[PDB]
Amino acid sequence: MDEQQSQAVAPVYVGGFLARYDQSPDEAELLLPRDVVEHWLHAQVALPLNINHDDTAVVGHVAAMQSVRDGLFCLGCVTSPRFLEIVRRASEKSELVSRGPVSPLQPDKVVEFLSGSYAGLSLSSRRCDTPFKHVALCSVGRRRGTLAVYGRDPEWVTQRFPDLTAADRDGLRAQWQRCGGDPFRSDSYGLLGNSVDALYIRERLPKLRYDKQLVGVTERESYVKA
Amino acid sequence: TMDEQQSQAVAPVYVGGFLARYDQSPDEAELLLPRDVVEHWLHAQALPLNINHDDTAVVGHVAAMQSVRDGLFCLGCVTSPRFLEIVRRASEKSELVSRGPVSPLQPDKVVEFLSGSYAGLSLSSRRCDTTPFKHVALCSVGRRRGTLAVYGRDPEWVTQRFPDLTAADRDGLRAQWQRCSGDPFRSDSYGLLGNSVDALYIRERLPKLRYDKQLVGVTERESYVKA
Amino acid sequence: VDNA
Amino acid sequence: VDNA
Ligand SMILES: [Cl-]
Ligand SMILES: [Cl-]
Repeated sequence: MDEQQSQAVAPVYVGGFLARYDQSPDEAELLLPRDVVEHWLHAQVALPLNINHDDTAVVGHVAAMQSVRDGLFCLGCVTSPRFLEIVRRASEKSELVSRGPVSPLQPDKVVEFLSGSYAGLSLSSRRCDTPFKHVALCSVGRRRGTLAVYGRDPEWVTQRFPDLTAADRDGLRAQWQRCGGDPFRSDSYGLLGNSVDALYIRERLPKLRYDKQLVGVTERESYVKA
Repeated sequence: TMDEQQSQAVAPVYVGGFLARYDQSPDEAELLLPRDVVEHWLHAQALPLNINHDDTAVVGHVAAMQSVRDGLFCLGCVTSPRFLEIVRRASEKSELVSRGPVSPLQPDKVVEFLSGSYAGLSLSSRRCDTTPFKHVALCSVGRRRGTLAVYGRDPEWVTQRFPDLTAADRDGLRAQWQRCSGDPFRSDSYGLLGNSVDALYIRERLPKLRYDKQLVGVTERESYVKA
Repeated sequence: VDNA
Repeated sequence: VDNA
């Protein structure tokens, strides 16, 4: 069925915190307080969404950014057909993906592959020694609490985070509704190459679980594999 | 010459390591594989070499198997041109590979990519509840400890990475890989990419790899191992 | 068969 | 620039 294949390659939304205000980074260069964030937000057209900071691996854009009680939260959208097609194909060959999602979620290979491979978000911003450059999907972010949550519906993804308020969501909904050619310039070999790098990030899983617990996506049902 | 360097990169790659360590008690009974059994099976029963047990991902063959003081040791050879070409291409896009190898080793992108992605060996054999040994698989980490995979361009060099092996041990292996059809690989980059996310969720992957490294003493040697 |  |  080319019908199912078209559904799999449809856009995919991603949301999560780019930074958590109550978390002390293990590196000074990572400090990003609320005041700065809010100032920068007021100043600085949509930011590109890429794979692990590789500008030749842009897969979409950031649809909304919002500073909330607990940190800087963002919602992006993976729209690159080339990237989605590659993911579709790979998902067909993942045993993890084959086992499917939990409780009552319907399987979604593409979404699941993305959840597993790029479980984290990593912001690219000006050093503190257009402030926001881009957001990257990665195996794990350097800032804690940056768990990436994938889903087909923006509302649904935002609803995965218990910290967010209805007001919070309205601010986000306003943005991704306003904002609402393939920019990807890499390929499967590129992603494959990037994969071995992810395999050597120390304490990847422990950090992911920690992020899951911190942002409460643990107390919700989602496609997260960590 | 690019075509020259590219041909050198896609040349065969040898892999060696223990399929099982006799002094290690498996965390699962189904993994028990004592010396007596191994030696008996060896006397009875080339085995294909594949990626994580996927028979559509055969990349070479096992050139030698030998039971030694510490366990069952094997030496294989990645010969699939299709697989090697894919690896070559991916290696060009790995930051880990870009950082290169240690001390005085010359960089070898293909070998390094293989060392990082498939740092372990996993035997496929008949249950213990003729041909007892089915195949050997290159994987992110093996279920049996001490199954660290060591890649290199020369079979002698690879066997020389394991301090436990004796000259006699090597002669027995050398005899085999010296005595020993078309590209058998039937997968592609998308397949390997799909397999990669699975590897990301094996718990305690690195800790196990380091443990294997220490057990087999490849730590006290210099190699392309990334763990 | 058992795969490791 | 700092990348996380
Ligand atoms: Cl990544
Ligand atoms: Cl594997």
